[PDB]
Amino acid sequence: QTKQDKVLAHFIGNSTDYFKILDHNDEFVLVGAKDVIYNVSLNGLKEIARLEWHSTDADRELCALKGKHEWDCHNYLRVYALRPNGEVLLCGTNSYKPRCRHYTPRYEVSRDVEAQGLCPYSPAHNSTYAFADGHLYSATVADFSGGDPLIYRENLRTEQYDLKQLNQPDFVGAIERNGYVLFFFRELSMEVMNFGKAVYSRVARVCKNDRGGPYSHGKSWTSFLKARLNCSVPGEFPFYFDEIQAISPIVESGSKSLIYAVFTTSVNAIPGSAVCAFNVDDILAAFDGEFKSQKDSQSHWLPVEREQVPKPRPGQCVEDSRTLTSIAVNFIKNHPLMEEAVPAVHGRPLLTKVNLHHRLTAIAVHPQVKSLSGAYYDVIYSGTDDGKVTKFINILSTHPNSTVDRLKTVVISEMQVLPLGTPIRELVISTSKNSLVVVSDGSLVSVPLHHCSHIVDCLGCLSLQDPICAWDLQTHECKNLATSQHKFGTKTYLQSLNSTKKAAALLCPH
Amino acid sequence: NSTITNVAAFDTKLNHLLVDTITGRVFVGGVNRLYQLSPDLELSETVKTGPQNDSVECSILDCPLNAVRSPTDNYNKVLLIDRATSRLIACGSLFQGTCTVRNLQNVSIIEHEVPDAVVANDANSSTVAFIAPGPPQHPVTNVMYVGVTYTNNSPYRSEIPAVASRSLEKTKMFQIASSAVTTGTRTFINSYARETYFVNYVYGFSSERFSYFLTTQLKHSHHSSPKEYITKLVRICQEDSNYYSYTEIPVECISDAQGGTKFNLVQAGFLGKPSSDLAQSLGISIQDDVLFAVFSKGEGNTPTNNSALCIYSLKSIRRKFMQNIKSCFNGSGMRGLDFISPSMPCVLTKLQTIGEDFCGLDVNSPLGGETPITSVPVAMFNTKLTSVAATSTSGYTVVFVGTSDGFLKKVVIESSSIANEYASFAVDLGSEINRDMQFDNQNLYIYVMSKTKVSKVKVFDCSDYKTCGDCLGARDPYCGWCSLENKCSPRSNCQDDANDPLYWVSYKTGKC
Ligand SMILES: *[C@@H]1O[C@H](CO)[C@@H](O[C@@H]2O[C@H](CO)[C@@H](O[C@@H]3O[C@H](CO[C@H]4O[C@H](CO)[C@@H](O)[C@H](O)[C@@H]4O)[C@@H](O)[C@H](O[C@H]4O[C@H](CO)[C@@H](O)[C@H](O)[C@@H]4O)[C@@H]3O)[C@H](O)[C@H]2NC(C)=O)[C@H](O)[C@H]1NC(C)=O
Ligand SMILES: *[C@@H]1O[C@H](CO)[C@@H](O[C@@H]2O[C@H](CO)[C@@H](O[C@@H]3O[C@H](CO[C@H]4O[C@H](CO)[C@@H](O)[C@H](O)[C@@H]4O)[C@@H](O)[C@H](O[C@H]4O[C@H](CO)[C@@H](O)[C@H](O)[C@@H]4O)[C@@H]3O)[C@H](O)[C@H]2NC(C)=O)[C@H](O)[C@H]1NC(C)=O
Ligand SMILES: *[C@@H]1O[C@H](CO)[C@@H](O)[C@H](O)[C@H]1NC(C)=O
Ligand SMILES: *[C@@H]1O[C@H](CO)[C@@H](O)[C@H](O)[C@H]1NC(C)=O
Ligand SMILES: *[C@@H]1O[C@H](CO)[C@@H](O)[C@H](O)[C@H]1NC(C)=O
Ligand SMILES: *[C@@H]1O[C@H](CO)[C@@H](O)[C@H](O)[C@H]1NC(C)=O
Repeated sequence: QTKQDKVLAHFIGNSTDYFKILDHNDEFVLVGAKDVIYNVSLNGLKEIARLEWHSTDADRELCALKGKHEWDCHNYLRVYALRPNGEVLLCGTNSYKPRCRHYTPRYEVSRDVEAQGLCPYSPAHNSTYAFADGHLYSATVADFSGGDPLIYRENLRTEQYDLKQLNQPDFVGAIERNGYVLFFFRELSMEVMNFGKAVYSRVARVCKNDRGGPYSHGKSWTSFLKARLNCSVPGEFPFYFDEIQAISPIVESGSKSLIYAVFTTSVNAIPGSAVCAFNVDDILAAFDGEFKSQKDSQSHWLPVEREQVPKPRPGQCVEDSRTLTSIAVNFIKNHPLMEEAVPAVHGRPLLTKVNLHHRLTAIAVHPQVKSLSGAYYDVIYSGTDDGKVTKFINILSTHPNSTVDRLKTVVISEMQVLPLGTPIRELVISTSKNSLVVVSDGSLVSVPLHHCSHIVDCLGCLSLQDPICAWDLQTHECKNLATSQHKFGTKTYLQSLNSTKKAAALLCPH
Repeated sequence: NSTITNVAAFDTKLNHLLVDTITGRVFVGGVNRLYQLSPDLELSETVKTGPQNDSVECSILDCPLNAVRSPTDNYNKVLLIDRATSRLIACGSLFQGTCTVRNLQNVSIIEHEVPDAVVANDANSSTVAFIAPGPPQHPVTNVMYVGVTYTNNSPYRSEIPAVASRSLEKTKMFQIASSAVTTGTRTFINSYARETYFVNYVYGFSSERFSYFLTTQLKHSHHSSPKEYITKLVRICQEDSNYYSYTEIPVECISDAQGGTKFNLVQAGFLGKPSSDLAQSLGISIQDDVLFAVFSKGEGNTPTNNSALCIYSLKSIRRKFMQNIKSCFNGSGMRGLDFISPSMPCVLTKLQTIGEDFCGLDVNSPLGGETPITSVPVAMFNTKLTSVAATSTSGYTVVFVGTSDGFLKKVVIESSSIANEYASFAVDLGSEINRDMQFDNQNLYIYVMSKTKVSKVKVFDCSDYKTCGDCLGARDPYCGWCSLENKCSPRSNCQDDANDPLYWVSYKTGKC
């Protein structure tokens, strides 16, 4: 059915633990697991260091006492941050009793304290965080029962049990940007007056210089705003992928900053996955438009009347948010949702997989791979829930078959990396080692980022349609253009990306 | 009248009444006023608390544009005494529900003025406050448990909790006693139910390491069901500094008459001790507590003239709370209290020793019980009952009941099944008797407060029964008849020097 990929290294643990990439460089990666955290070299996926932290027997008997199982009552490490002083911030679920520690140098415990609101209770990939400018921004639950979602920083949280700010969310990522912190998640829909247990995906925002409102507002955000993400197929017959699954770090594709995301359809719907990309400027620009009106007993009204917006627009970052008015802070706490939806790049998904057997689950991008013609293409890697990795680019052929520009998906390879059933949780790219680290629940596998060296046939080199591999005609070797040097006026190298895959093969003589 | 001893008529409408348990001084809180009196209702001090310029749209510090402060009345909502530190607490309706701290010897003196919004700023929205042990420290410091109805007249009203513990420390006066990031000594009603689902707090009391609130409220938060009003009982462990133990069970006072009769609306409550005979019926010791409450059948939220008197022992209240808690922790049903946060299913738990003292955990924390504590009333009435008080100075428990028409009735409770009126007379005709109705320190006089007056009523008077058929005919449990002397009087007043044991005879044990 599917060709297996050439596995370079692997790092295996049990299936019982649950790996979460907590930090990644091109040289090293940190993996939080059941009772330890690993410092792993990307050179050979070899363990370099370890820090074990087990829940006390009394704390994990309390967990099983309150209705949990053995596999739930462990100390799943889920937050890491290197503090600016050389200190190490390390938090774990601690059998549904989350704790945070301060390791100082090897390491020795220097502080231990409760972590409610700073670190999830459950090892599920429900939460996220961002250690931005020496401050931990956390998005998780603060209660054992999981019904109090919040976004917490030092002395600032969202409104407890306020469903207009957060209605049963699942966080997928958090990005630092330009004095804001963006949170990506899927949420329950109460925005529309006729909501019926629908799930929509949001991007949220808080100012980093937020200090709370005046008087009683001093413990709550004065800048929390969210917008819906639009990953739909346009046309007369729209098709929406409303449940966001994974995001990527910000990717610098030329002059545009982009965030790539994986979306899927809801349960009991036509099963399907998609990949979309959103400009960082489009995300921020949505927070400058109208606000969406709150629910009333009439439920027949436009977005917020623009006469109710205060003179200093809510959401902007003021130097002292404690100087705002009760009118202004109460407004933004009752209108946290923007009216406009963040549009997608090219206005459509970059890849779609509808009514297939598998679903997409993770995303990673190798930006700005210069092709043979000198065009820059982002190479997109998306893993499936059955252990495959799809590689592809997008070509924007200008007027190839109609007057409106047509976007096309060029699939480079879709190979099996993990055993046939195992879900791919995350992806980490090392452009240096030309390696792609695939992360499952209990393993890390590395595969080649680009397969130019492996192929030896002319048909294969052109049918691959990788923007970085091209067939030489002086040398019979299919070569990697990152290390090679073409000169634009030589018929030596051969590459075909815009055509079909069979048409690329016809370029091969004999 | 000889049964009524002193009568004090006041110039304003009166709201609350308390008696100092050791000095017997009387404190009366009213509209725009605040009075202090001696145990004989002689006026000592009077304090003018209003009117002042105030708008409901404005706080003390800021007044939004196009809104103007206007002179408004100051309804007294809380009246309390702190015993550890001699100081009186009085809260008014103005300025978003502000409390003042006044000296106990002289109420005219203000010792501490707080700006914190603590109490309902409405004139008719309930507010219940009592002082009892609590956090931050282990139970050596007392706190103020407050329950406030959402007046729905200001944006500043969302800031005020519905049930909360509040500190009595001079440094942190009236702040929430213990508060952290995700939890504290506080319960709010959610943004979606806050303006529609109101809670009426009737009575508050502390008993055996738990704080209690007697409430009337809608049975359901969602609009899926027709509006039914029920009486609930709100509880919190006093060691609990997280309100993990916030729990509610409904309270049913059910009657046989007209097929099914439910007295759903409670009007007043009183916590007191039983008598030798009554304690045997309830299966409790004489030192145990009994809750006395008067319920009225209500057309919607309005009480009708069809009331009943119901008693509840706190052993059966604690065993009913335990019954609802045990059931949730066994995985059955839904957690309840959907008006705090959306109601999630009860979790199955390995808990093996949930008892009457259960003090709460992270799991199944805000629990709403559906199994009610049920009682059959010992008496029913053709008028709306508005107060209740119980004394067992005699060998029997006598319950004092106030009427919305101004009548005082006495009921003697011999069992959980048998009780009947033996006295009934008007104290202030045409004037509803206030809920705050308290006894003297010896339980010899009872203070009955109507709209504008307070009456010191003698609990019993056996001397006015001349002949003996009148003494035993009055069927007064306080009154017997000495054989030798021609006096009607209690047992202690006769002299057992007579050889016959029939020297003092009761109204049902013998014939005169
Ligand atoms: C996972 O495990 C790996 C391997 O154990 C860790 O990688 C090592 O991390 C340590 C700590 O950061 C590194 O030590 C630091 O090296 C810096 C550079 O060293 C090179 O360059 C200098 C000259 O510039 C040469 O002399 C040297 O031989 C190296 O060639 C130093 O600049 C650092 O010193 C500074 O910082 C310390 C700490 O604050 C100060 O006390 C010093 O005074 C000075 O200011 C420091 O010595 C080490 O080099 C890393 N090794 C490798 C192979 O990369 C990972 O850190 C670990 N994972 C995580 C998340 O920590
Ligand atoms: C996710 O992203 C997609 C694509 O970016 C959005 O799809 C767009 O949806 C909007 C509205 O839902 C569409 O705009 C609508 O066009 C209708 C007809 O357009 C034709 O007619 C105009 C006339 O000038 C032509 O110029 C045009 O080329 C088309 O031929 C209008 O009827 C719509 O109503 C509005 O305008 C009319 C006319 O002025 C008014 O009478 C109405 O009251 C109203 O103001 C509107 O203009 C747009 O075409 C869609 N694009 C695509 C590519 O499909 C999704 O809506 C978005 N999803 C979310 C949730 O944000
Ligand atoms: C405010 O109080 C003043 C007394 O100082 C009074 O004259 C005035 O009428 C009040 N304000 C309004 C709007 O009535
Ligand atoms: C009580 O306080 C008032 C106001 O301070 C004062 O006028 C009075 O003299 C004080 N003492 C008595 C006994 O009234
Ligand atoms: C408050 O209650 C009294 C007596 O029931 C009534 O006269 C008055 O109108 C009520 N006020 C409001 C604002 O409902
Ligand atoms: C109920 O009884 C009181 C007597 O105190 C009276 O004021 C009221 O009008 C009565 N209501 C009805 C409906 O009989």
